[PDB]
Amino acid sequence: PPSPQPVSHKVTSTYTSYRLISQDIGKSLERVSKQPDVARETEYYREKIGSVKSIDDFMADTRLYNYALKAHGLEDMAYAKAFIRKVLTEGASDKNAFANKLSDNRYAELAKSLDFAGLGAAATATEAAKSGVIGNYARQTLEQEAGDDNNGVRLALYFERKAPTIKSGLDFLADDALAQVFRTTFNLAADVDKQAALIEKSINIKDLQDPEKVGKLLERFTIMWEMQNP
Repeated sequence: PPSPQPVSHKVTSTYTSYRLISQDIGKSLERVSKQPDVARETEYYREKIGSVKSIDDFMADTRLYNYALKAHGLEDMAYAKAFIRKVLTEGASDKNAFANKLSDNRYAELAKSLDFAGLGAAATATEAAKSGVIGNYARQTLEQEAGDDNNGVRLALYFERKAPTIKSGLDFLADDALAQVFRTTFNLAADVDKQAALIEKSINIKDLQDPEKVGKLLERFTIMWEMQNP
């Protein structure tokens, strides 16, 4: 019974597309960063974030708040203001922190990027808080921009991105998009608790740290998908 959480409210062709982006990632992310919307918002965030010294200061700014979440993909749970605050309030360093007892590990993510809980007024003065977030909002936009077209692709890039972060079968099922890129690559509906075990023996969780083996893995995925989904 893992503490509940605000659920979303507000032919080879796939491998092809993926590869296209993944390759010249620099030009993609760079082109995106130029999009009028990403630009304007990215600007405001780069100039205001360093001024936030407290969770209050943070919550009190909708613009920055919406930015931080969209970048952590929790853009549809933004309405859970009371939830986002608690997650931040307890931080994500302590094993017992509220966010660490959740199942969707993307809350801990946010709390790691904005550690007012562990850093205090210093939290806003790190790479993870400014450069870090600014960069994910970019990847985020770029990904959902592709997903609008080929969801399989979106999953592709998202996995290539959140690849290393995984170190346990648990870390895997810990993200709908990540588990999805597995339940498909091994064609599967599985809702049991020890699926993780099945994964750790059905694959070496220690190898997914290799920016090489990772690709070949997706290789099977991007094509496994182009079939299960035309």
